[PDB]
Amino acid sequence: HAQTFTAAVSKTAWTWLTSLLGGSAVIIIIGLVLATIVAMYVLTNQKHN
Amino acid sequence: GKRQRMVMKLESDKTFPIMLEGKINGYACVVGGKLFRPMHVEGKIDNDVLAALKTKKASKYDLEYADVPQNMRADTFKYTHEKPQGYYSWHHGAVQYENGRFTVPKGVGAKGDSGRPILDNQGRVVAIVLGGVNEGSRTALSVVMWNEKGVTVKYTPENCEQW
Repeated sequence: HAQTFTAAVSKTAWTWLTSLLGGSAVIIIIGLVLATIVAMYVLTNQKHN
Repeated sequence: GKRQRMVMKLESDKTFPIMLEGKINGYACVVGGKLFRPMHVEGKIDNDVLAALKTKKASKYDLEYADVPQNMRADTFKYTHEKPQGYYSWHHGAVQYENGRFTVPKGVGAKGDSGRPILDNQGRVVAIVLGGVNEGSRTALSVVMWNEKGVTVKYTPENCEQW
């Protein structure tokens, strides 16, 4: 038979790679959304000037 | 005439200059138990009590602030947020408050008069002078002020020069 790249990844290790590779992206996009909401809240609170 | 005398009587003990090898480049403000002092004015505090402290920084709002001890909180300036449009008292005379903007007539304004608070007819600080920009005949100020909610708003016109 043929040696396919990523042929023997054994689904548990797919779960470990997907956790360690996706949770970091989830945390960084919720950090960026939180930064945008904080910037809009500053511009709202400074509006009363 | 008498307005400058009232400014000198109100800002006599509470206003301390900033020294830099004998040069007066700025003025701090003692109000509400807080010591306001800008970033670009660098030097030593002439007062001995206020110099031996640690000032928390805010580079976006261009302010260093500290905690005045309890034995000096009664001898501070007053502060308020209720301001109408019209005229206010300043160290070199009068200042106009129109459309939420502070304007000063020309002739005055150099490097060194940064940090002077703006007073009213009662004796309360409404703004703190940080910078200025020359607009035609009548210059505009880049200052900070407060509001009813309690958010320090920094107003800055276009292409200002720091004093």
